[PDB]
Amino acid sequence: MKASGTLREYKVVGRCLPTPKCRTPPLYRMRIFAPNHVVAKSRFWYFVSQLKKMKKSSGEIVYCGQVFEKSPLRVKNFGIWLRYDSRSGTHNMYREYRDLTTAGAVTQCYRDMGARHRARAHSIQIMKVEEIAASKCRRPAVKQFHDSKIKFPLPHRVLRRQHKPRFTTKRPNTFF
Amino acid sequence: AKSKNHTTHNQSRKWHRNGIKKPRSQRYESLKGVDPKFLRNMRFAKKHNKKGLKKMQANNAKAMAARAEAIKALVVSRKLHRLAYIAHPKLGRRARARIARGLR
Amino acid sequence: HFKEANNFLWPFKLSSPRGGMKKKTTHFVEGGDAGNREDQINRLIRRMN
Amino acid sequence: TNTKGKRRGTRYMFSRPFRKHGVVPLATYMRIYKKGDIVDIKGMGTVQKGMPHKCYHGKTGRVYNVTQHAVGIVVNKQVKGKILAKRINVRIEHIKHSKSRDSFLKRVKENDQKKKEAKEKGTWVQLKRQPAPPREAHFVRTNGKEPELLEPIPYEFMA
Amino acid sequence: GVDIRHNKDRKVRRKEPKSQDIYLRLLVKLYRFLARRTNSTFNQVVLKRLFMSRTNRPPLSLSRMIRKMKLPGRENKTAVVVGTVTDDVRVQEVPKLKVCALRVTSRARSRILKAGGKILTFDQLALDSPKGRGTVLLSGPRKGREVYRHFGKAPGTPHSHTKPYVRSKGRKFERARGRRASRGYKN
RNA sequence: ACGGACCAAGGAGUCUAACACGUGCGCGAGUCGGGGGCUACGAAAGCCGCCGUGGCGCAAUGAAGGUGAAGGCCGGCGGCG
RNA sequence: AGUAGCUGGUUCCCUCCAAAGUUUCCCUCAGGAUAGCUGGCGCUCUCCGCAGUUUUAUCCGGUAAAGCGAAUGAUUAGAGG
RNA sequence: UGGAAUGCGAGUGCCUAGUGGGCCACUUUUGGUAAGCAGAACUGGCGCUGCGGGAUGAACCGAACGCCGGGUUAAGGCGCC
RNA sequence: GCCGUCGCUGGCAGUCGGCAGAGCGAGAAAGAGAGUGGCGCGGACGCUACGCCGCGACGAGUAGGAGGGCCGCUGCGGUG
RNA sequence: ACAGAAACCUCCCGUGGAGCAGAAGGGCAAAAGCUCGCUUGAUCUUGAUUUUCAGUACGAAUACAGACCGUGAAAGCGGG
RNA sequence: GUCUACGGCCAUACCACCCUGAACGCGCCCGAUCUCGUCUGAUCUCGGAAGCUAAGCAGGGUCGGGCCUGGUUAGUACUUGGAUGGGAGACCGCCUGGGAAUACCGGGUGCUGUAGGCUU
Ligand SMILES: [Mg+2]
Ligand SMILES: [Mg+2]
Ligand SMILES: [Mg+2]
Ligand SMILES: [Mg+2]
Ligand SMILES: [Mg+2]
Ligand SMILES: [Mg+2]
Ligand SMILES: [Mg+2]
Ligand SMILES: [Mg+2]
Ligand SMILES: [Mg+2]
Ligand SMILES: [Mg+2]
Ligand SMILES: [Mg+2]
Ligand SMILES: [Mg+2]
Ligand SMILES: [Mg+2]
Ligand SMILES: [Mg+2]
Ligand SMILES: [Mg+2]
Ligand SMILES: [Mg+2]
Ligand SMILES: [Mg+2]
Ligand SMILES: [Mg+2]
Ligand SMILES: [Mg+2]
Ligand SMILES: [Mg+2]
Ligand SMILES: [Mg+2]
Ligand SMILES: [Mg+2]
Ligand SMILES: [Mg+2]
Ligand SMILES: [Mg+2]
Ligand SMILES: [Mg+2]
Ligand SMILES: [Mg+2]
Ligand SMILES: [Mg+2]
Ligand SMILES: [Mg+2]
Ligand SMILES: [Mg+2]
Ligand SMILES: [Mg+2]
Ligand SMILES: [Mg+2]
Repeated sequence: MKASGTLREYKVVGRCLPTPKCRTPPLYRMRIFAPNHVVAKSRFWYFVSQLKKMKKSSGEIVYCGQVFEKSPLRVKNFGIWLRYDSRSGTHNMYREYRDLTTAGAVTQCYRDMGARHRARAHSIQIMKVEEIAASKCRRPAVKQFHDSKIKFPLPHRVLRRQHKPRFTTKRPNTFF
Repeated sequence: AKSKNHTTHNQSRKWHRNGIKKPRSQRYESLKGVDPKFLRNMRFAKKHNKKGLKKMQANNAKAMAARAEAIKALVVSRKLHRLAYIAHPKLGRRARARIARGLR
Repeated sequence: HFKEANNFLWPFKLSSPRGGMKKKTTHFVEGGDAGNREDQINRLIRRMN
Repeated sequence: TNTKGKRRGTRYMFSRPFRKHGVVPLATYMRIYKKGDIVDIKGMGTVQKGMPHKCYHGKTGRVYNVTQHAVGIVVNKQVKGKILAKRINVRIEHIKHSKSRDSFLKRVKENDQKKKEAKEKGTWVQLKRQPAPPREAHFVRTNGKEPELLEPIPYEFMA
Repeated sequence: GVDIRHNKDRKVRRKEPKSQDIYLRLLVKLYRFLARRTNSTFNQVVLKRLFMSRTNRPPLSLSRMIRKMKLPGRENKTAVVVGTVTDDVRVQEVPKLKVCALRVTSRARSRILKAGGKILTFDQLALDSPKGRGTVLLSGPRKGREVYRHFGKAPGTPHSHTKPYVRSKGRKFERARGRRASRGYKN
């Protein structure tokens, strides 16, 4: 899987193909984060196969649909439990993020895992994603934004319109 | 000096240029190699086949008469279906005339 | 008579995809182009037809 | 290089299966082989007479001659870019009736029966086989049970 | 690029006679028209055999024409050969025949005519049988040539009855080793 | 890696014989006069026919002596039964 | 004009198809014959057959893996008799 | 009811040149400390082949080539060259 | 768009004219059939059939093969 | 009993852990081994086939067919 | 329920030990004149019919060994095809498909053909 663009959260439900032994095999559900639904079903079959004696040939997808963020206008803290392969082992991490959507938080995890650990998306398994209250967060990067009277300036604002104009008479001012 | 020893590299590429053809099949396969004692009798069987020629004629004619005797004693949408009928060059030949007569 | 009507049609000569590809050398589920992309073929057909 | 020995490389091919040595069951000799029969060749190391050559082990051919003990088999053999129809004389210990056609002969009679029956009922019944089609639409009942949520398990060094 | 082979694109077949004969080419002009403008497959077959080479147009003997024109249901049919009708001295009686040929040998002409038969040319066949109706198209033996005795499995292989190429025939000419078990081997 | 400073002219699959197959022409169970003879180009061409000797083909096979290329039915008799 | 399985050279254009360095035999290893791979000539049909593919049945196999409180072979430690 | 899918016109015969030093890569693999080393299997290449990309390069990646116009792409790229 | 190759073994002899009558490309076999009873004098080009015309696909090439040259050189029979 | 690690006799267990000329692999238990009895299929003969393979030769081998035989009560088996 | 003769598949049938076997069978068994063979009538062969299920044999049993068959092992190990994936390598992950074997746990313990008996 390529963690392309902003991921979506998919609810994938699958089961073993019914057989005379078991005419109604049990139903399984997973939370999948993927770029599109085609990738979402593919990853499902990759995960259930690791937990059950099942695979695409001997099973079917019963429901694939996007789970929509339920409070897209409310800031939340997300705890993420993931495992990943490094160059020389596997590890379990717990990570935290602040975001408005749970799929946005998961995307941050992939970019972050790529930035800080050079971990490609194909080597990352998001085990669990929870919304966490400010009092249960652990990472100081997230906790410093739990301040009702938070304030801070924007020092040294760099000129981003550096080629409009490309040549000017006045030098830029970085203080605002 | 020393040289290469053996390879079949490039060989299946050559074999398939004119296809790996299966052996030709004819409905009559030669009796070469069959048991000599069995073949000796099969030739004697073929040699005297003409002895029973008259009996076969009698039986064949008798069977034909019986075979003939028994035989002689024995013997999408309504709109789209209507339209497909009219558009038929033969069947709709008169239906088309009715529309032409009606139109004038 | 899908077999007859479909053999009747000459293979469609489609143009290069306008707007590019992702990676023709890998599967669609890898962020590439090969394989089964399901209904997503229609987006590809729009850009090549 | 290798030797051109007749039985080179048949250490396992011609040996007898595990705990299946000894006497040859006599139903091996009671099978009836006629001209035109399809038979699978499988050399048996217990009998060293009428042994098929290793290249014919695992091939299937047609019987063209029957003697007191052996049969003549027309079996195809690929040699480089050509396939030759080879005639081998094999003792009947090293062959067995092929089932490859029995599924076909079963279908013919079923086909011939159905074709005849449907005709006198003035109906059309499928006779040709078909590849397995895509599965058709159906409902899956939850029975008021939420599907069990599955999650990947944490890594554990079970070394 | 298209994945295709080109070795078989060009078909090896005659579209015309290699012969520069102007009378043969006038008959090809005739049967090119008849084959094109009539639905008669007989015209197409004759047009094709006018292009054919000398060895693909074997001569038809008189005895063999009589045999094939004597099978039941072939009375009053014109025998047609795109080739030469040769005389056969082994025949005693010639029936009344109607034949069309490219050439009929001098002695075959006297015998056919003397029996009350008619000898046509292919320009006369067209006027009499434009579509080839009521005809019996006949061919000479194509493998009736000395070369075909030399073709097949090489003479020095098992069950090969091919004829070898020997400058002379006799006891001293390719009969010792490989042809009798007493000298090395036979196969 | 070897030949090549430059220009011109010359410069290398031929002819005879034998064979095989393909093609074209003539005649055709035949065919061929090539050797010989007759009657400026012309040493050509024309002709021979009781000049076809002769070659090849039309018969194979065997070391050879040699042999050398469809049958059936009807009626009658003799023998066996 | 000695022979050379060896070095050097081998002369106009366009168009179409398009290789092999492999098999067997050779006083064979810088070479040949041989099969394969190529080209050309066609011809016999056509407008059923075939296939460097899958499918469905049905056989074949002893590698990967595994096993050694299963045979053969190798091998460590204690324990109870 | 020409009895699975899909695709495709097939069969057949003569004559035949060059070749018979190869080499490289994924995977498998023998010897060797290893080698741009020697030796095999499979497929694909280079050899015989240009073209876009890898600055440069037989084999890598993309893609194979009549002479052109317009459009769009692949692999690769977009500070300046 | 143009060139060539291959395929359709495609089409054209119907230029059938005042002794006239112009068509046979169209989804779906076979006749623009034949009969017997109930004023003007007119109408382009074509067809070296080895010619001319249409439609579709295709085009790398050493060694090597084959075709076509209204490519080129010298001489001989004819012809200009 | 002499007799012992090992002589010969007896009972019991024994799937081959022996033997089958030889290298190894396969095969084999009222046998393919061991011991006896009788014998010369290790004989005469034409083709087909397999292996190496070019689908050539040789060598070796496989099914038969025709004679003569051996053996066995016989079915059969045997032309090394 | 079951046996005898001849079998097919050839342990679900084997091996060890224990219990029970009605009738008919099969046996053990009793002899050596004859046929036949032995150092030995033990075996083999032959003639029998006093005794006995003791044994063979049949059925059953054993938290039995084996064998047969499932589960777990395990969607693991391995593997077809893919990438200008990772990593200095060794190797590993992912994509597309196929997919094992121990230990460990459960269940089972001959079926059957022809002919001929016994078993109210
Ligand atoms: Mg070499
Ligand atoms: Mg654009
Ligand atoms: Mg690639
Ligand atoms: Mg092209
Ligand atoms: Mg080409
Ligand atoms: Mg040099
Ligand atoms: Mg120099
Ligand atoms: Mg000739
Ligand atoms: Mg002169
Ligand atoms: Mg000299
Ligand atoms: Mg040399
Ligand atoms: Mg070609
Ligand atoms: Mg020598
Ligand atoms: Mg050299
Ligand atoms: Mg092996
Ligand atoms: Mg292993
Ligand atoms: Mg190498
Ligand atoms: Mg070269
Ligand atoms: Mg090439
Ligand atoms: Mg290239
Ligand atoms: Mg570089
Ligand atoms: Mg362009
Ligand atoms: Mg650049
Ligand atoms: Mg070209
Ligand atoms: Mg014995
Ligand atoms: Mg015999
Ligand atoms: Mg009792
Ligand atoms: Mg006694
Ligand atoms: Mg008891
Ligand atoms: Mg047990
Ligand atoms: Mg029982």
